[PDB]
Amino acid sequence: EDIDVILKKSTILNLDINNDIISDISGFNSSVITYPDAQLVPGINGKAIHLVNNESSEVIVHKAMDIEYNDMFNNFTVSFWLRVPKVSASHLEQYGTNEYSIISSMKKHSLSIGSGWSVSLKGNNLIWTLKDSAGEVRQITFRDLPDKFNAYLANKWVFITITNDRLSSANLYINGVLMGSAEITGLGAIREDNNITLKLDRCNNNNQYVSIDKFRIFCKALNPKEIEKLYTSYLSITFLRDFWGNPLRYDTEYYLIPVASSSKDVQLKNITDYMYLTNAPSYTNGKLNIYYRRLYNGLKFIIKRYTPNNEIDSFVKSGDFIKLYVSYNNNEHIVGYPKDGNAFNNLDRILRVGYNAPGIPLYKKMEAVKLRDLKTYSVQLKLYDDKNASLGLVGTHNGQIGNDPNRDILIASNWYFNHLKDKILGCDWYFVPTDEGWTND
Ligand SMILES: N[C@@H](Cc1ccc(O)cc1)C(=O)N[C@@H](CCC(=O)O)C(=O)N[C@@H](Cc1c[nH]c2ccccc12)C(=O)O
Repeated sequence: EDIDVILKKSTILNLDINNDIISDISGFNSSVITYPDAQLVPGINGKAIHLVNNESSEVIVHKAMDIEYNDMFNNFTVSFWLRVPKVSASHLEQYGTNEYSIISSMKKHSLSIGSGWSVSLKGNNLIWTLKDSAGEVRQITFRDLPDKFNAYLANKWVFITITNDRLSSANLYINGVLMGSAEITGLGAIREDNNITLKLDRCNNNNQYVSIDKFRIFCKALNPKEIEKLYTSYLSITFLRDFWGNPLRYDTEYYLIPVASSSKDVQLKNITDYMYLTNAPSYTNGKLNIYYRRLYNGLKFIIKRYTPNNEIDSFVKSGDFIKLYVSYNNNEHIVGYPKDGNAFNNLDRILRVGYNAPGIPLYKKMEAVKLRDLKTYSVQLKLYDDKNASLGLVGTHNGQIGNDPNRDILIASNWYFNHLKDKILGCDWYFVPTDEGWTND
């Protein structure tokens, strides 16, 4: 049949946030109970659930009568976006073996045996657990990547999907890709609690927290294709996103990192002058098998709205016109290109920060857009002159300026418009805001 129709018809539970209220929009009307300390924060598409480590921070879904998907060997899929802060070297050492659940249908410490299923975390491992009425259990243990810059449990919003085929295996997907599997054949009937609990259970780290979004459940095992579509259907483009996957915002400091070479930071030659790439330093921990380029080094940029267009939205929308500034010494300096400004072969125009030569027009009208790579939280910036003609997308060009050493200098070029289909490009940028979910060790 039709994939979109299948995804829709197979849904028996779909949590959505509207008017700051959490509820089931699947159509089955399951009751949703939000506790006092269950917080709401920016999400992949609207707001998301944020859970802290105390008993007041939880969300309970009491299943409607008709919603029975874990019947006698009935296939089912659970999906939701997830965001877990990067685990510090210390905490990894201190709480590494502490496995705690965050989502579960298992009623614990009571009359029934270990009920249905659970999603738990243990160090840098994501775990899916299935337990039947007899107490038999099956598990999928996913070990995150060593390089936290590209890891799935390192402060970025990632899409999780776990499919369960009672005649074969349980499969764990992340951003639409298979990351783990486990045969579940031989398992008997699952008799879970009529309650689906979103809460940190048995977590020894008082500072631990997580964010969960679009929690959904299907009454069938979605296939790769259906999962791919589900995943991408959430990638709306109304708003642009920062490095963590949250809505891009105005009047906010962001470090820029070129997607094409995530190893570089941005530096400024001098006020009124040009910008260029630098080698960011890395953190490495052999015994913990964890490493990553450090963040928060290099220039700090701020996005300001070009003009107020009836309504002031704190979020930057794709297509919004803006003015880019860099914060240097408690002062904000406009980024742009002055008329007749030095440029590589008259095509790659070298950007200037705080250029102020009297009598010389300085072009600064930029447009923040999302022109490619919808799965990555990157952004493109387009520069225009006073005649609203395109001076090109922002990127870099290797060369020299006077006696300075060879560098990858920040430029604006229209040349990128003829390669918008490449895997990697050069005009793609990550906007990185300081975040408590990531601190360099
Ligand atoms: N309008 C002309 C001439 C001009 C006079 C004075 C002034 O303050 C700026 C310009 C012009 O465009 N001159 C510029 C070209 C544009 C530009 O460089 O951004 C020019 O010739 N600049 C010199 C000086 C310069 C530029 N980038 C530098 C980086 C390090 C050190 C010196 C730099 C140039 O290099 O071309």
